[PDB]
Parts: sequence; C-alpha cells; structure tokens
Amino acid sequence: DKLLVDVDESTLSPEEQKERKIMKLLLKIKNGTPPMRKAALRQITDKAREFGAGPLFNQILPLLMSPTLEDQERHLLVKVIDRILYKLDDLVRPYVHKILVVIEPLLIDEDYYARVEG
Amino acid sequence: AKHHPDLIFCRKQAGVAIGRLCEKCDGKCVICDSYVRPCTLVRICDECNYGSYQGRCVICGGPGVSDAYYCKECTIQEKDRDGCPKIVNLGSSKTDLFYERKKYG
Amino acid sequence: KNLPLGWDGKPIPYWLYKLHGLNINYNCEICGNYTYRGPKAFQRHFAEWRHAHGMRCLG
Amino acid sequence: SYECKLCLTLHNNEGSYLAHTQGKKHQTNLARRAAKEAKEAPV
Amino acid sequence: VWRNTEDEILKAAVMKYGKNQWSRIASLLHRKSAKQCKARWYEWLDPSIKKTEWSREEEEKLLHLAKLMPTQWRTIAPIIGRTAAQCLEHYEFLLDKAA
Amino acid sequence: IPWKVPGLPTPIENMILRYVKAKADWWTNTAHYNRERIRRGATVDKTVCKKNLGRL
RNA sequence: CGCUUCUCGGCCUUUUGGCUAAGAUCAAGUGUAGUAUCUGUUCUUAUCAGUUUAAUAUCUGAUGUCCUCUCGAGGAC
Ligand SMILES: [Zn+2]
Ligand SMILES: [Zn+2]
Ligand SMILES: [Zn+2]
Repeated sequence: DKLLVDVDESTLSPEEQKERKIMKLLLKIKNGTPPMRKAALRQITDKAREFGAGPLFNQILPLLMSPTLEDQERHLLVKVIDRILYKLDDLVRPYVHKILVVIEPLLIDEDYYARVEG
Repeated sequence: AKHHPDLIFCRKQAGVAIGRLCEKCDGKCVICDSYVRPCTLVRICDECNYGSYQGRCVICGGPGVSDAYYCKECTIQEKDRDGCPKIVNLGSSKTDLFYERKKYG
Repeated sequence: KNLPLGWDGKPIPYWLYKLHGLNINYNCEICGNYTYRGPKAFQRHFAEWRHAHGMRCLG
Repeated sequence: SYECKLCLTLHNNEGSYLAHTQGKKHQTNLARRAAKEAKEAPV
Repeated sequence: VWRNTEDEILKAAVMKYGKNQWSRIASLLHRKSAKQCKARWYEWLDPSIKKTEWSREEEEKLLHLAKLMPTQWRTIAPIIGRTAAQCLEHYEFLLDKAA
Repeated sequence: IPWKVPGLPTPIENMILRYVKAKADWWTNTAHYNRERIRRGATVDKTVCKKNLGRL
C-alpha cells in the first residue's frame, strides 16, 4: 500500500524507511516483465548486505503467507530468499524460525520441484 | 558443467558402478562438455548409484540409455580422477522451464 | 583556478585532479628540492634531465 | 563499428552514433575543439 | 515508448524518404510500427512543433477556447499551434495551479 | 493538399491550372458514369468495381 | 590605343519512359545466466585522527588557552 502515495526521499528522513520504500521493488520482482525481473534480482542480490536482514524478511514473509499465492510468484520468492541467503550468511540467526515457519510446507507438497527447492 | 557455474558435483570416492546418460543428453563428455573422442568410462560414487538411481542420466536425471565417457582432453589432463561427477544440485534451469510450462500450458 | 591545464586548453575537472593524484606533492632533494605533482610525474622524473643532471653533479 | 575521433568513443549502431553526436560529451568536445582552433590560428 | 536512437533514425529516414511512405520507414527499426512512426513524427518530432513555454496570451487563448468548445482538443490545438498533448496537459496544469 | 510552388512564371501556372482542371473534371464525370452503370447492373468487372470505389 | 557586339577554343552545375485502385502489398520467437558501449547524473574543505587501500581514494568522526569586536578580528599571554 505504501507505494500508492508519494513523498520526497529527503522528507523520508527515516532513511531506513527510504530503504523500505526502495525495497518494495519486490513488487517489480513479483509482477513484471522478464527484464524487470532480471534487473530487480541483480539489484537485490548485490544490495543485500546493504539492506540487511530485518527489513528484507519483514517485508518478504508476509507475501509468502498470502493465501492467494500462485505458483510462479512462489517459486520466484523462493529464488530470491535463496540468493539473499547466500549473501547474508550469519545475519539470519535471529530469523531462522521465521524462515522455517514459512518454508516447511514446501516439504510436504504434491509438486515435486517444490519439495526439492524447499 | 562448464556452462552453468551454479552446478555441483558429488566429489566423493569413485567406485565400480559405471555411469549412464539419458538419450536426451547422450553423446557428450560430462565435464569438458564437448561431443567428441570418448576415451574412458565414467565411474560414480556409491551413494550416487544407490537407490532408485540405478541407471540414471548423471546430468538430466532421467533414464539410463547408454554409457558415459570422458573426452580425450579431460583424460589427458586427468580431470577424470575427481570421483563421482554426479551433480547433486538440480539447478535453476529445469525448475524454471517446468514452472513456465505449467503456467502456459 | 587551483587546477592544471590540458590539450583542450581549459582546466581539468576537480575529481580528475584527485583521481590522478595530482593533489599529492613529491619532493626530490637531488633535483634541488623540486616538487613534482602526482605519482606519474614523480615516476618519470628519474629519467628526466633535471634528475640526471643532479646525479651528474654528485659524480 | 562507428568511432568519434574527437571523443575516442566507439558506437555500435548508426542510431547510436547519431545519438552520441548530440551529447554534452560530443558538444563540449566540439565547442572546446572550436575556441582552441580559433585562438590557435596566427617605383 | 521512444528512445533517442529510434528518434534519430526517424529524423534521418524522414528527411530522406519524404513524408509519404511510412511502410519503408517502419520496416527499418524493429519493434516500431508505421502507424506509430506517423503519429510520433507529426506529434513531437517534426520541426514545426513549437517547443517553448506558454505566453500569457497563449494561455488566455487556450483557457478561453477550452471553455468555448468543451473537450475538443484536436479541434483546438491547431488554433493555438500546439499538439493535442501539449494543449491537454498544459490546460491540466493551469487548472491545478488554480485549484 | 494545396499545391503551391511559388517560383513559377504565372502564365505557366495559368496553363497548368487550366489542364489539371480539365483532367480532374474528366475524372469526375467518368466516375459519375461508371457508377451509374454499376448500379444499373449493366455489366460486371473486377477492376471497374475497385477503381470506381476508389475514385468515389 | 580606348570602347562595344558577334565566332570559336580551355571548361569549375543540375541531368530513368509515362499512366493507373498513394498500382497492390508490407515478419518482429522464448527462457536462463553474464559482460561491453552509448545517453543520462555528480564531487573544490581546512586541517587532524581513524578505517581502508599496493598508493591514493573512500568512508568515518571533531574544529595552544583567555577576553571582546562583527568563521574572521585585536591584544595580555
Ligand atoms: Zn571433458
Ligand atoms: Zn557420487
Ligand atoms: Zn540427461
């Protein structure tokens, strides 16, 4: 919802909130043309440690909890969560239990590739 | 292989069980990823030949149809001594192509 | 103003001046305490006439 | 490929080359090449 | 949308070929259609498109007209010499600074 | 489309306008006539149908 | 010798056969990975100290003592 209104970046003095804003590039990852997807994915992989775990997961996991998740969207989000996991190495220690609480269902599901991913 | 650097090999001790490739992938070397001069046979790790995986395409994961060989180069530089080349990660490519399939049709 | 000239005939951008290290001064006692601006000029000067003449004056 | 001898820049397409000619890079190089040339002449 | 490269190729193609064979022209660039070329040229590219800010008198005329002939921009825009796009957005802008 | 090429010696332009007016009027009158044929059913053709459509 | 006009030689310019319904007509594969090039945009702060670098850089931080004028200034130190 935040992305609907607009406000200047400096006025977004909570520069972590600036971070959140620009993080909602997630939407571009979710819906968007293949080039949007690629560029966004590179963006996030390399700005990962710059962003930090807290924001990233606090704004990812709600998505994965969506009842209205389709297939593509899901496998996309797991792609990203994987790539950022490969950058943030330790910083996840506070966030493990959250990560499991969401990934676990992939362990028991009729899709094959979903099982192997999770 | 030399083409997707995100891929991994088993890298345990080789054994005595020969390796086999799908009809799809067949005709190539596993590492130098060429298509020529097969010299010597592949051998795979005990685990990587356990279970249902008796006779599977090392790369494609599918049905064993033929034997898997080593190019003259790889056997000249002795890249053929690193144990199971069994790829223990499926890789993004198969997943994503199947997913886009299920989407489209 | 406060930056060197070039073949264009006008001064160089201040970031180019910093990037090439032209803000760093190197002194050579053998050259009569002459000050060279930046690492490239200070590497070339060992082959330049002023340093060769200083070495010749020392025998 | 297309080269600008004034800027020492490579251009892939003919479209890229024409777009390079309208640039702060091309124009500033053209203007600097300009003023320097004018000053540089002499019973 | 249009990128400056396609734009330049358009300029050159038009000045060579004349305004009448848009099929050949659009054949040139990929992912561009003859209808689009025609539209863009007459809308933005062609030199006769006067690109400056609105005089006070021009805005007087605009406002007065758009009050005289509601929502007919392709009828108005010739009368003040700009495109329908210019007349449209700029009237929007005047209306917003007023309110 | 108003064709107006300025540098023409006016008498030459006078001629050209006389002649284009002749030809265009001929064009029209033959269009009137062919369409009356086609409406009267008199004859068929795959050209004098498309041609007359265009002119009309 | 001056003027003027005409003849020629040396030659530094453009130069497709037309009418017809502008004759008619008017193509783009997809995905995954990575690089290159353009267009675009921006740094003059002084020290010091730190971080970091091959070296800059970067990035981080703060602007001899006392009084007063308006970071500057005067003096007793
Ligand atoms: Zn090989
Ligand atoms: Zn193995
Ligand atoms: Zn296979």
